[PDB]
Amino acid sequence: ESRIFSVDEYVRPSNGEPIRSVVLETNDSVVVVWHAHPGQEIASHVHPHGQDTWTVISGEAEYHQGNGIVTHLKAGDIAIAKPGQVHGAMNSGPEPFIFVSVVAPGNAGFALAEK
Amino acid sequence: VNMRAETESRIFSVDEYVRPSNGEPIRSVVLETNDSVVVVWHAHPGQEIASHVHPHGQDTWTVISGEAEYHQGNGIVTHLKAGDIAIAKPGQVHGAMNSGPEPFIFVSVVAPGNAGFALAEK
Repeated sequence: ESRIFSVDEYVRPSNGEPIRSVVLETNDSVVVVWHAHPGQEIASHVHPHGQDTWTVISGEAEYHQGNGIVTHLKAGDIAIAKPGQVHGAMNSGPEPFIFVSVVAPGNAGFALAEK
Repeated sequence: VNMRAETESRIFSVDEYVRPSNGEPIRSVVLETNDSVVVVWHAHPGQEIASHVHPHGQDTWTVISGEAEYHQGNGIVTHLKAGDIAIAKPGQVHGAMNSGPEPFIFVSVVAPGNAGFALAEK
């Protein structure tokens, strides 16, 4: 029914590894809300056959691009991983790091990877 | 400051792609690939994103700033605010009007990247 989803309703804060909170999954995209507490890492991974587009809602973090590459993200940034590109994050900031991930296509596979 | 080859040029600041206009909102493209087209949209109060349908694509909006009336087709309107996600699946009419006061700014991800559209109110 609903076509609108509020991020604050969908964040799933975790003591352990951040929770992959799925808003809506379809054949065309997987839409997920991620939340990292200060000091929490979003484990690096790759979609061998899809794109992952992050839109940052709040906070500031380190974006892990693979091969030790670290770039800084803040609220209002878009971070894109094309097929095969490693992506992850470390919330090195004092506020929560919250973003929306749109993976396309909706069946893009997944592997863990190294920051 | 830092600059990388296009492959590893992967962070885009919404503010750098915002294109305010006093006429029809501007489709400011961040990146177009086979897998998605990523666009930054901006509407002033009272401005509209025309209602349309992608027969074979999903359009996922993430709202950065402001509030809007999200049109779902047929005069059906729901309320969008900053931090909300709006999703049109294939064959779902979607459009918006900035109901104010702030600029209404969102990131649209259309998938697949080549999904066509048609203007439609229902």
